[PDB]
Amino acid sequence: PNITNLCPFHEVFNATTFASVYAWNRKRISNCVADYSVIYNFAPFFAFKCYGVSPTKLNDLCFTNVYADSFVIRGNEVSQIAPGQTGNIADYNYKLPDDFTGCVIAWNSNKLDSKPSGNYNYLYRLFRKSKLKPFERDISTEIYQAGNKPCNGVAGPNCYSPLQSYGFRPTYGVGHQPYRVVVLSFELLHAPATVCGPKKS
Amino acid sequence: STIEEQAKTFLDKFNHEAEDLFYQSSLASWNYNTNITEENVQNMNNAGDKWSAFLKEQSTLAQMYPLQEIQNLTVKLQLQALQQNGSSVLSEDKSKRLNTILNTMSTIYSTGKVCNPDNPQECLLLEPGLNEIMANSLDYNERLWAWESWRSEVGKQLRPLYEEYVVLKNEMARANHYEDYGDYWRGDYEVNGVDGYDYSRGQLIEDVEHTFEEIKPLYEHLHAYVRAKLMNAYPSYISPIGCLPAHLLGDMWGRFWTNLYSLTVPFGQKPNIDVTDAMVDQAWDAQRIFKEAEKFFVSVGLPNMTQGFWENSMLTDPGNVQKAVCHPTAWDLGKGDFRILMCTKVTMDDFLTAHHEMGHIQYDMAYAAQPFLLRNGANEGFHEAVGEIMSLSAATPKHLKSIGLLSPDFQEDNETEINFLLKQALTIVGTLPFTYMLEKWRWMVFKGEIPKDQWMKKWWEMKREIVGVVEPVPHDETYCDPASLFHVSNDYSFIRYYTRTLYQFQFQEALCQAAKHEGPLHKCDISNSTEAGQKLFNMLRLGKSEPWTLALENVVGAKNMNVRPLLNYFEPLFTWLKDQNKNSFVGWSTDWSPY
Ligand SMILES: *[C@@H]1O[C@H](CO)[C@@H](O[C@@H]2O[C@H](CO)[C@@H](O)[C@H](O)[C@H]2NC(C)=O)[C@H](O)[C@H]1NC(C)=O
Ligand SMILES: *[C@@H]1O[C@H](CO)[C@@H](O[C@@H]2O[C@H](CO)[C@@H](O)[C@H](O)[C@H]2NC(C)=O)[C@H](O)[C@H]1NC(C)=O
Ligand SMILES: *[C@@H]1O[C@H](CO)[C@@H](O)[C@H](O)[C@H]1NC(C)=O
Ligand SMILES: *[C@@H]1O[C@H](CO)[C@@H](O)[C@H](O)[C@H]1NC(C)=O
Ligand SMILES: *[C@@H]1O[C@H](CO)[C@@H](O)[C@H](O)[C@H]1NC(C)=O
Ligand SMILES: *[C@@H]1O[C@H](CO)[C@@H](O)[C@H](O)[C@H]1NC(C)=O
Ligand SMILES: *[C@@H]1O[C@H](CO)[C@@H](O)[C@H](O)[C@H]1NC(C)=O
Repeated sequence: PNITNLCPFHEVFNATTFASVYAWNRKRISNCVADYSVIYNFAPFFAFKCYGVSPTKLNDLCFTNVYADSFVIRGNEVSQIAPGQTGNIADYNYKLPDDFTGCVIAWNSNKLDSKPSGNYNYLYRLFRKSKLKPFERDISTEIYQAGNKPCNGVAGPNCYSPLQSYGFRPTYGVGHQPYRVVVLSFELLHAPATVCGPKKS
Repeated sequence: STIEEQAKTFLDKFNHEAEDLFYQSSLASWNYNTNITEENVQNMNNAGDKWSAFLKEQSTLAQMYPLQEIQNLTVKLQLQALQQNGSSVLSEDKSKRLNTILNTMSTIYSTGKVCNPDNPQECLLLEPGLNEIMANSLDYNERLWAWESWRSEVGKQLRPLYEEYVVLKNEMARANHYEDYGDYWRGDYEVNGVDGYDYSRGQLIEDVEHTFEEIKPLYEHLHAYVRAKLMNAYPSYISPIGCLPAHLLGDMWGRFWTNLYSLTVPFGQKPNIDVTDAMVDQAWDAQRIFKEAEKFFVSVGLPNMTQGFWENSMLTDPGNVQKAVCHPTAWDLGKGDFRILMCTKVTMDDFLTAHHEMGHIQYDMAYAAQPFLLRNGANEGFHEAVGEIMSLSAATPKHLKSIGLLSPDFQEDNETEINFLLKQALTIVGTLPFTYMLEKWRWMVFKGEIPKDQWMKKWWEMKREIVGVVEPVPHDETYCDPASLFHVSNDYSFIRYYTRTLYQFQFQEALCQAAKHEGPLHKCDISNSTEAGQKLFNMLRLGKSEPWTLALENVVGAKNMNVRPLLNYFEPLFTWLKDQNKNSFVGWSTDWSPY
């Protein structure tokens, strides 16, 4: 039958504004046709690591839900968006499970996320009491109490605000330039799988 | 919950905001240095002010973590670096007076104009003119007039300033739990808490003495040879048994002897190994000079240069309308940003200097992963040593024939080797007794071993006894003869040059035995040897995280300064100098026999 109602990948990999890694954006994708070829031809990618499925078989597979997680991190941390990794981003901002079935896609975004005075609108969580569970988000701005005395809400000695800014500038080194990351997570449930690829005649 | 975890979290916060503010400060300093305009001046001042403010408040917050209960060495090292109170430990009046004294010493040294009597319509400054006369002229009385006049004027105007300076710096050091300012300066080499690799502040003086005692025969032979040649240059003024006259050393102070190659040449008929002509014939622009340096560094195994290095560095003078500082400088802005500010021209020199500064940038790149306060050399000597080894390896006849600057039919006979080693000796072995003497005088005047009214008498005596250089006329305490040098008038440590000189040849032997070199050390090249680049990179990546003794053990297999590589480097020149000093008298007398 006619191919219509393609999945909105042109709204995930091409938004005018991405999200901070602490408040990472999640879009559920269901009841549409998954044309991953647009994802393929959308920019040169610094990493297209796929964990659990092969990059080609995707179109001929049909999944129940597809989760697209979008955020901005620094280049050095792109290695942390993988199963089994540690760091500030993996432990306190975005965690993938050890049996993750999906792909991680990252690309450079100097022309969109770097300013010369410094882009101070991209934040990351530096201080957290415990490590994050997989696919969890913390938006709390609670003053991290690193000492023994209670902080009482006001920032002060041994009391640090947990969200630190990614001061992106265009003259930074490759490891510190802003990178936009989209994580595609495929899940199958007992429900009928409604995200499959195109058919031909 | 414990003190160590609070220190770790505080250091994480400090590292994040330090890298951001330091990057803004370094970018403003770069914008002033590449574009001298008043708005760039005020931007650099505001960024530097915000950085010094940050490092002040953060040091105040950093001193609430005592060091005796922190067991991790990296956290301990970062907190030791951060908790230093500097000049803030004094009262506000004394601190303001100290900064006023330092500023006025800087302005007297920078704007010191000394000229000829009876011709006062215009006068001559030190940097444009005095270096020329003291480095090129062959007239005894002219050099005497310039030397005596500059030391007389600058010493009379700087002696009470130095008199207050020593007292204020001694109070600063003693309030900072140091014995004296000399101990404060020797604290850069101090290693505490690591078993086997421990190094004390006080051990440096005897290590320097123990190396200099083995430096002394070679230096004595070199001194005798130089003396004989200068006797050919100046017939009656210099004595065979005495020291060299002070204003005949080729510099204003006698720091380098490299200006005496013309007078003291072993074989004047033989040419040098200057390859400037081959670069100008083949049209080697600055870009290709840095590309050849990059090819050498990737040949030895180190990383390529970043994209931002090629995009952001200013490797050529921009023009007349836009003014820039012409000093060759390697910049580690941070945030992965590495740049070289160099007004490159086409010369053999600028080529070697490009190798030197790219060695600096490779050192800065290897240690980048380290925390912010440990992104430095393991001591003050390593950073320049790792650039000077590249300058050593790139200047060899093998490397010049490898890259096509030198003809493949070039004959390396022993005479051009003697010539090269003597130029290197005048630059390297000549500066060692001056450096050791100057630092030892500064150490004793900070320690109080030298009485206040005995400064000049002690200094000149040591110059006669150590350097083998005699004063032209006696100087009383109205003069401040050490303070005529840039480093001592502007509060800079001076033992870094001695340590760098020894570390240079130690690193060179380690890399050359790593690269399987089968000849003399001065002919060695580390090009295409990846085991030598790996051996060096094992020390470069550490930064300041490990003790400098451990980094030295990583490269040379020894944990202390050794003088054997330096004397092994100058071994054929040592045999040659022994051969041609048979008729002459090696050694000097402390009597005033020349003058
Ligand atoms: C740096 O200066 C501060 C301020 O004077 C020092 O802090 C004081 O240290 C003394 C000695 O232990 C204490 O009695 C004071 O109570 C401290 N005052 C404060 C406000 O902390 C600090 O010890 C100095 N540190 C160094 C390394 O010199
Ligand atoms: C290091 O290795 C390079 C590459 O093998 C050498 O460069 C070659 O040198 C030979 C000498 O006869 C030439 O015939 C080749 O054309 C050169 N190749 C390239 C790609 O330049 C180089 O000589 C070696 N040694 C040093 C000291 O650099
Ligand atoms: C993708 O982004 C570019 C950036 O300007 C834009 O020109 C283009 O229209 C976008 N495409 C889609 C399908 O949104
Ligand atoms: C140097 O500063 C002037 C100040 O007006 C500016 O116009 C010029 O663009 C600057 N040059 C560079 C290379 O930034
Ligand atoms: C010191 O702390 C760092 C992290 O800050 C850690 O990687 C290192 O292993 C620690 N060293 C020791 C000896 O515990
Ligand atoms: C970077 O280094 C690799 C080998 O380490 C080399 O193949 C590559 O050509 C270098 N890059 C450039 C731009 O020359
Ligand atoms: C150079 O080598 C020749 C050949 O043996 C020798 O006669 C001459 O004395 C040597 N000269 C020097 C300065 O070593």
